[PDB]
Amino acid sequence: HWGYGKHNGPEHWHKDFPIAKGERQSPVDIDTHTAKYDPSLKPLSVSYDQATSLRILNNGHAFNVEFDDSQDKAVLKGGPLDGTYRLIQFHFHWGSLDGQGSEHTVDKKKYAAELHLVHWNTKYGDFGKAVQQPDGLAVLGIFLKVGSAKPGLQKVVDVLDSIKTKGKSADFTNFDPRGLLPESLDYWTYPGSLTTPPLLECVTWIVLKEPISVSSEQVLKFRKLNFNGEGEPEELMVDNWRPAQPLKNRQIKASFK
Ligand SMILES: O=C(O)Cc1cccc([N+](=O)[O-])c1
Ligand code: NI
Ligand code: NI
Repeated sequence: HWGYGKHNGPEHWHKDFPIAKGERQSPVDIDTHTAKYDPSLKPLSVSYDQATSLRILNNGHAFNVEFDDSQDKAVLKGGPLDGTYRLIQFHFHWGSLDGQGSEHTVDKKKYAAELHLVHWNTKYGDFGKAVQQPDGLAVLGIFLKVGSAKPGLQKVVDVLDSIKTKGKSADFTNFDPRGLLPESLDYWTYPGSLTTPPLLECVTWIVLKEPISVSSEQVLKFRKLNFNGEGEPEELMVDNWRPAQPLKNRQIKASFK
């Protein structure tokens, strides 16, 4: 019964999941000076025109916006990837304060939040099988800084009062995730893991260099969510980020000079 506290947070997870101390754990600090520009990188293709959002769920640690992943409707390809990766869900990690919240860091800088668009490799047939493979997932990570509002985020923010507590869901159709992307698709990439239990080492991370801007008010609404279930003491859903882990024997590659 894991979480983000003193008693059950990141620093305890290894007792249940020894892979927490593995060779390709996420997130990491991105040392921009040491990331090497890679000309082998094929261009990134984000094809979200046919996306079909279905539902938004408070899963007790975050909220997930879920997609129909039963066809190639929203796919990621190119970049460092071989083959086609289908969007299953997106979620965020965020802080109690604007000065922290991201999982990845950039030259030790923490952003207020980080958006994760999770895709699985269609060669494995479904998500569950894909997470058992070293190349099973591709996660597109986007930093959030506080400034101007992100118009394309407001629909997500406004429904959060309907899923305040763990296990609540709401219909969430017709949401266009294109409205959450920055202008540039320049990126860093490296091999890593999921950042909650079970910490599986199945992710090709693709972290965009350009953050999106959200308003103070938008992020405040994230912080009104609850980790707890209804009828349990209230514990605000904040600081649901794992800190940076050792890079070990990995290289971070840059798609840009
Ligand atoms: O890495 C995370 O944010 C945690 C996590 C946990 C379970 C599934 C996830 N997913 O990527 O579908 C992500
Ligand atoms: Ni548990
Ligand atoms: Ni995540």
